[PDB]
Amino acid sequence: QDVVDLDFFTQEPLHLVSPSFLSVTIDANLATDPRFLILLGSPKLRTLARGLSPAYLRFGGTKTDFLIFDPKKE
Amino acid sequence: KFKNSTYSRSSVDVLYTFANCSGLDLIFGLNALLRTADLQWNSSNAQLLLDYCSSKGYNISWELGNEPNSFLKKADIFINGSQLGEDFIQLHKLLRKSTFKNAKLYGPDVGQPRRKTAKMLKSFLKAGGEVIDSVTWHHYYLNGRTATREDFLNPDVLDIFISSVQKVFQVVESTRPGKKVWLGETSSAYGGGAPLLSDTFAAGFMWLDKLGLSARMGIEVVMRQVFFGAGNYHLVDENFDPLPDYWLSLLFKKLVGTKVLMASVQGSKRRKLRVYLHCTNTDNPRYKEGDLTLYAINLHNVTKYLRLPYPFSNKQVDKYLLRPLGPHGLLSKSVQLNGLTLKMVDDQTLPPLMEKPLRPGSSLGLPAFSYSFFVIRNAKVAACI
Ligand SMILES: CC(=O)N[C@H]1[C@@H](O[C@H]2[C@H](O)[C@@H](O)[C@H](Oc3ccc([N+](=O)[O-])cc3)O[C@@H]2C(=O)O)O[C@H](CO)[C@@H](O[C@@H]2O[C@H](C(=O)O)[C@@H](O[C@H]3O[C@H](CO)[C@@H](O)[C@H](O)[C@H]3NC(C)=O)[C@H](O)[C@H]2O)[C@@H]1O
Ligand SMILES: *[C@@H]1O[C@H](CO)[C@@H](O)[C@H](O)[C@H]1NC(C)=O
Ligand SMILES: *[C@@H]1O[C@H](CO)[C@@H](O)[C@H](O)[C@H]1NC(C)=O
Ligand SMILES: *[C@@H]1O[C@H](CO)[C@@H](O)[C@H](O)[C@H]1NC(C)=O
Ligand SMILES: *[C@@H]1O[C@H](CO)[C@@H](O)[C@H](O)[C@H]1NC(C)=O
Ligand SMILES: [Cl-]
Ligand SMILES: [Cl-]
Ligand SMILES: [Cl-]
Ligand SMILES: [Cl-]
Repeated sequence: QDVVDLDFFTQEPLHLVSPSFLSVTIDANLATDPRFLILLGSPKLRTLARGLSPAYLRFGGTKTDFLIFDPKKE
Repeated sequence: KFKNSTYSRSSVDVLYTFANCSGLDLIFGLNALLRTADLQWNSSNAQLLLDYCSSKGYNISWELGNEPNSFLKKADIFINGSQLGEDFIQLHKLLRKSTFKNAKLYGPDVGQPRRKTAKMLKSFLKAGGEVIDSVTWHHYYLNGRTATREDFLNPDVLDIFISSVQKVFQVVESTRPGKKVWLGETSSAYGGGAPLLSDTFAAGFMWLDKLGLSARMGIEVVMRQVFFGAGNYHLVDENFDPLPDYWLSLLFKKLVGTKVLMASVQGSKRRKLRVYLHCTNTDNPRYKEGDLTLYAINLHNVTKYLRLPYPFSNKQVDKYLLRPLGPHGLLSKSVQLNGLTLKMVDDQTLPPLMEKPLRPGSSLGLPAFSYSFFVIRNAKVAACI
């Protein structure tokens, strides 16, 4: 048969995860895309991102260590 | 291969407003390869950014470096873990002098704990561990270029994640006992993902299992590579349409609580039927304090029927079963919840996530190659109140 019995431990929490346990990234690479403003300004995209709140958005990746802030750039 | 690029205040603003407008908390990774003559971190560029972000009122958390374990390969510079820890101390001093003096700092964003990485992580934590708020490391199961369909369905592949997690905790417990451990960047497969796999229903076994194990084993936050962008492990495609992993992620967010419990299967093969149990998310308006959320993966090629233990056997259960929309089966980019295709109502509106109430006392049906959440209503679990 294909019937299976589950056992549950429910006496106490074994761990506590963050409310932001399921979080997401944007790769540093994306800041090299000429359309970065259009992309992250997307209302459709922001609606989808709001669905996963609360969460961290981590901006990083290999390009983290190949990106330099330039306050003169436009 | 890797050349330096610049980014502007505009870019910083685009990123922050995206996070802020979306109710997300931005973590920004700083460039760790800016170095003085004697291999100390040169903080001058980061100081520029910190000042600018301070000036706009941006509440941001920080990292420094990505996979420092492979700096020698990427840029012919070797930074040992001791030095990196000192670099983090110097960043922490800059943050303490800034407008957000309590800003958080995470690192070192090492890869999975192979010998040399584990060594770098240990020496890093000895040196710089006092100043980080959480330890971050990264994980991918496979190279996207070679990964197979079978790999995405293989419990032996899924199980490798367990020893990575144990090894990271071994390092952390030997150096900074109790420091929180985060998966800082993680997905199915690197090289941008496995073509035709990482963006499909089949990707969900790896994603849900990783979440389940991470929660079970003590990882506090898991950061999915990637919400949106290049490759195909994205949650949201090039047309701003959600992929199956987005919908799985949304359901997880809505149903699964912060308090982690345990489930296991009697007879105890514990390979192809994978089960996880948390208290139900109390933010969900449908449910109440005490309720349980079970989630389960069936990697068998036949349906399995799960029986709940006493005292939960006769409770009302709400089923949230995900299956692919045809004709592409597990390689589909569309998913159904309890037989209803998941799709946006419009550009501003997520659809409702409609449960299927089961007959009280019934066994929980889990089709072949599927995953499901089950909310046990009126469970009245004291641990969850
Ligand atoms: C979202 C994003 O931009 N992702 C990038 C980025 O992903 C990498 C992360 O930044 C890293 O932190 C992480 O690092 C590691 C390190 C070690 C391990 N490990 O287990 O030992 C794992 C992970 O790796 C991430 C990763 O996914 O590898 O950077 C990678 C590497 O540059 C990007 O991968 C590229 O993706 C391209 C793509 O657009 O899909 C892909 O491009 C080729 O194929 C496409 C087909 O669609 C063509 O259109 C392109 O023209 C073609 N050629 C070129 C030159 O682009 C490319 O092969 C792949 O390297 C990833 O997208
Ligand atoms: C990146 O920038 C630093 C300092 O500006 C420099 O030392 C390094 O050689 C640059 N790397 C590449 C790959 O151009
Ligand atoms: C740090 O980098 C900048 C280059 O942008 C340079 O002008 C400065 O002198 C460097 N500091 C040290 C201590 O090398
Ligand atoms: C680590 O790196 C620094 C900078 O190169 C060096 O001075 C120091 O001796 C190194 N430490 C170890 C333990 O090798
Ligand atoms: C399940 O797989 C086995 C062989 O690995 C096969 O013989 C059996 O017929 C399969 N069942 C289904 C329903 O596909
Ligand atoms: Cl918006
Ligand atoms: Cl890795
Ligand atoms: Cl090292
Ligand atoms: Cl089997």
